[PDB]
Amino acid sequence: SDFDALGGRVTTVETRVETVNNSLTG
Amino acid sequence: SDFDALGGRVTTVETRVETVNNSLTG
Repeated sequence: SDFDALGGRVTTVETRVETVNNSLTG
Repeated sequence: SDFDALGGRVTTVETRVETVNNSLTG
């Protein structure tokens, strides 16, 4: 249906979590 | 359908990651 953008946004937040984690642990 | 609750959980996580980033970087 239209939850394809929802699936994209989940991947976005998945990448963002790792980005924040590695930035702050650095 | 019944994934709008999933659409709310993804948004609350998408703002939770930002609040975690801001709280820890502070």
